[PDB]
Parts: sequence; C-alpha cells; structure tokens
Amino acid sequence: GSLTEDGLSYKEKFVVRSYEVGSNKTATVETIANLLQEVGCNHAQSVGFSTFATTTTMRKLHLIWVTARMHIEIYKYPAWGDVVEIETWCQSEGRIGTRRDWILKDSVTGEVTGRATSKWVMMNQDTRRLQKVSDDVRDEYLVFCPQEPRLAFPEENNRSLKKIPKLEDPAQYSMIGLKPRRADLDMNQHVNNVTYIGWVLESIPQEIVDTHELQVITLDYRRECQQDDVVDSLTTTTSDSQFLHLLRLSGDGQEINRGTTLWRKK
Amino acid sequence: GSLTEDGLSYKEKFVVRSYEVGSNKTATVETIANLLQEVGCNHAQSVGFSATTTTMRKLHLIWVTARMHIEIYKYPAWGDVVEIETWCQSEGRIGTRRDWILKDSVTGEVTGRATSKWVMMNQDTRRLQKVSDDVRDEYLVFCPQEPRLAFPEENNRSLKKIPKLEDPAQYSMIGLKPRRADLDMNQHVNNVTYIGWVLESIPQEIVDTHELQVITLDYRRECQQDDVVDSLTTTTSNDSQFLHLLRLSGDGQEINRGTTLWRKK
Ligand SMILES: CN(C)S(=O)(=O)N1CCOCC1
Ligand SMILES: CN(C)S(=O)(=O)N1CCOCC1
Repeated sequence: GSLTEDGLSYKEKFVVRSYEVGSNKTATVETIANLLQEVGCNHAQSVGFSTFATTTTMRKLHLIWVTARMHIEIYKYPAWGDVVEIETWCQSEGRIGTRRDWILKDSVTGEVTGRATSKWVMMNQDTRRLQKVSDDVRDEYLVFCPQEPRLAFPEENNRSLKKIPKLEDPAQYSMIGLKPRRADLDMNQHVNNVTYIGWVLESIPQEIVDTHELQVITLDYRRECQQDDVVDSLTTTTSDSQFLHLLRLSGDGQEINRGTTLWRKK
Repeated sequence: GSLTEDGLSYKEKFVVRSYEVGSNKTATVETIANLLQEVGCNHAQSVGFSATTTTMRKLHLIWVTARMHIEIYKYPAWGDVVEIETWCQSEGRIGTRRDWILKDSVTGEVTGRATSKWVMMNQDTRRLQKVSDDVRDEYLVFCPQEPRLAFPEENNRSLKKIPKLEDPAQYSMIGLKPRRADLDMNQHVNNVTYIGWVLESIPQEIVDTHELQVITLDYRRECQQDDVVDSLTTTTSNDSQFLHLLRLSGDGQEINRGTTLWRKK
C-alpha cells in the first residue's frame, strides 16, 4: 500500500486467498467488500486520520463515520492466486456526509474489473445514534481529497443514485433466523458492514447463484444489527435477473437494510 | 510465499488486516486458522498438487481433518507482518500430519505453533480408510526424512484424549447455521467455521478478560449446508479450562468435541 504522487488517493495490491473464493474459484462479493474496507482503513492511516477514521473536531464532539449506502459493480471477479490492485479516494458531499469511491483493476493488464461508491454519515460514538453534519469538521480533511469532482460513477442517472422501494409482504423468498457470531464483529464489537451483504444474499435461491454471476449490488443501511439481534432476509424477483431485498429484525420487524441486486447468466 | 532451500517446507508472510482483528486490535484465532489453511494450500500448489495425488483422484479419495491443535503465545497486532513455516509428515497407515510455526517477522521470535491430523476418506461413501502403500510413496518424497515436530514434548496436550460432555452443559449457543461465506470452493463448511461455532458458547465476560492460549478440536463428522448446530461448553478448571461439544439440532449427532485453555490478561 502507498499514497499516489499527489497524496490525494491510495493504492494497494491483494493476492486472492484459497478461502476467499466461491465455487467458480473467483473472489466472492463479500471478499471484495472486505478488500474495499481494508484499503479504506489503510488510506486513513497513511495520512494521520486513524485512532476509527476521524478528524480532530470529530474526536472532540465524539463523532464517528458510519455507512449509509454501498454500491458495487463487478465486471470480472479475480481468480484464486491473482493480484487485484484497488485505488481509493474520498470527497465531501457538503454538509450531508462524505463519500468514498474505489476502482478495482487487474494488476497484470491494468483493465478495470469493478468499481464501488459509498455514502457515509456522522454518528455519536457513545450513544450510537445519528447526528447533524457541520462545516466545522470539513476543511480539516479536504486537502487530502481531489479538488475537482471525481466519481467512480460519473454518468447521469446512473444506478448508484437510484431510490430503493420497500418490499411488501409476502416476500418471494426468505432466510429467517440469521444471527452474528464473533467473526462477524469489527475491532469495536460492532457488526461489520460486509455481514449485511452476506445476510442479504442468503435469501437468493442457490439455483440463481449457481447459474448466474452477480453484477450490481446497492444496499442502504437504515439501522445497525446489535450482537444479540436476530435478522430475517427477504427477497422478491422484480425482473438478466433483478431482485428487491429487505433485512429486518425477527421480533418486531424493524428494518435494518434494504437493497437491489442484478445478476447475469454465466 | 516460497518453498525453503531443501524443498521440504514452505514459508509465507501475511500483513494483518483491519477486519481480521478482535477487541484487543490483535488477530483472532479464526484469522490465524485461515492463515494456517492458506499457507497449507500454497505449499501443496508449489509442489505439483491442485492435496490429492494422481492415485487418490482415480480411487475417489480425499484428505479430511481429524484434529486441529493450536497454541498462541502472542497474537499479531493489526498491520504487523507474521511469517508462517509449514511442513508435512507421514503417519503410516493412519494418515498424515501438517505442522506450522508462527513467527514475528521483525524479531524472529516464535509467537505460536499448530499441528493437524489428516485421514483419507472416500468422497462418495464418506467412509474413512487406511493409507495404501501406493499412495504413501507418492507424498513421502515431500516430507522431512528426520521427523520435524511442532510439539515435541513427551506428553504434549496435542495428543491428549478428549472426553464427551454430559448433559446439562454449563453454557450454550443454540441454532447456529452456515451461510455462503462459511463454505469453501467445493460448497463444504470450512474447518475454521467449527472453531468459531465452538467459541460461541464461551461467555463474553471470559473473552473480554482472558486471552485464548490453547485449542484442541477433534472432527468427528461434517456439518452440511442445511444443518443447524448447537455449541455446548462446561468449565472443567488464574487459568481457565473448558470442555466443548458441537452437535446437530435434528438428532444430537456429534460433529466436534474439544478443549480450550485461557489465561487472564
Ligand atoms: C482523508 N482521509 C484519507 S479519509 O478519507 O480517511 N477521512 C476523511 C474524513 O474523515 C476523516 C478521514
Ligand atoms: C506435499 N504437499 C505439500 S502436501 O503436504 O500437501 N501432500 C502430503 C499429503 O498427501 C499429498 C499432499
């Protein structure tokens, strides 16, 4: 890992591991999600913003960054043993939050094999509840960001900004009774964001996963799943195959996540 | 990763990832288990395998884990480089062994060690079997000839018989199921999943105030994709010892049994 020449982005190479791949000997979308999160964490560390990726006024008001939206598009999943180079950068979205974008490339050819975008909001670190975003904690990190607009999804009306509807009962498919284990928690005993992607895909029938490849995943994070919570994952086909997804707590039916996935025949 | 000079062992360096660590900002025992499995995989690849010999493919025979023993003196911190050395040894008709030594890359100090017992099984019938002399000669050329042991000790805890837990268990985690992330490239539950499931019945107060030093785990049967497992634990003991039992909900069929040793932070 190393910051690029202008110090406005970070790049890192990963060799795909035997246990990180699926039945097609290529990296799963959850492995990709963890690789995106790891290169995000090393970019914050390399510029002096790690203690959580936080700024000086955030540390004082006790605010942390939390994911509100994750959008990934994969054109080619890396094979077991292949080297994948990822480039990451951040940009402010005014006083509404921040964005982190990624570009995945094949190290051998330099060809783009995927791309991601994420929306981040402020949250009180002690209570774990959402709080406003002010310009007080804005100028302190914008010098480590590209100045002109730079997006992984620049195109007008692109899939990453599409409004997601809420799934109406009954769901076509479901996986009920999902619970997090210690391996699903992060260093601060909180459920890893990549877990929710896995839980979302659990309600997709195996026949689909065996005959199709996942091209697009958009996921909105409404509420976090606590260590002792139990989640149901619901899916209904809306179509290439398209699915509408809903993660909710088993007891009260409180929404934790909503999303959409797009799959293509192999 | 690279085979050592005599081509009788393999070494690899791993940089610890942000998502691979626990509450102490050090690698979890499951992360270590996956690192052991990955360096095992690359050692088999570097010598010609894709760990099945030519004669084993014809007879529909695979290697399966029967025991896993890990001792950790120091878990690597997030960002640290951990060097692992792995090798294999024959166990005659019984099966094979794969050992590991974990070291700090900066000091060369041993921070942990592991051992594993492997047995031959027919893929179709699931029935375990003794190693024939034809198969034995194929892999014996890749093992050190003067046996190398990770656990040399005359009465090492890696060879101790593990009893079966009697109901009622002191503690339990009920209704554990595998998700797709828990499966390997052949749609089978990863061996590291069972370690995680075993540790789920350990109370959080113990995990927060103690560090895991030793884990021995016997693999009796495998959990299929649609199975549901219960994890049982009873304290048997500064140092804490636990007896573990993983079993299916549907009938109470044993899949794993084990022991863990923890020490106050
Ligand atoms: C500038 N960094 C690399 S950052 O994107 O990680 N981050 C921006 C805002 O939050 C604090 C740090
Ligand atoms: C020689 N390899 C690295 S090995 O240890 O994977 N090997 C021994 C067991 O049977 C065949 C495969």
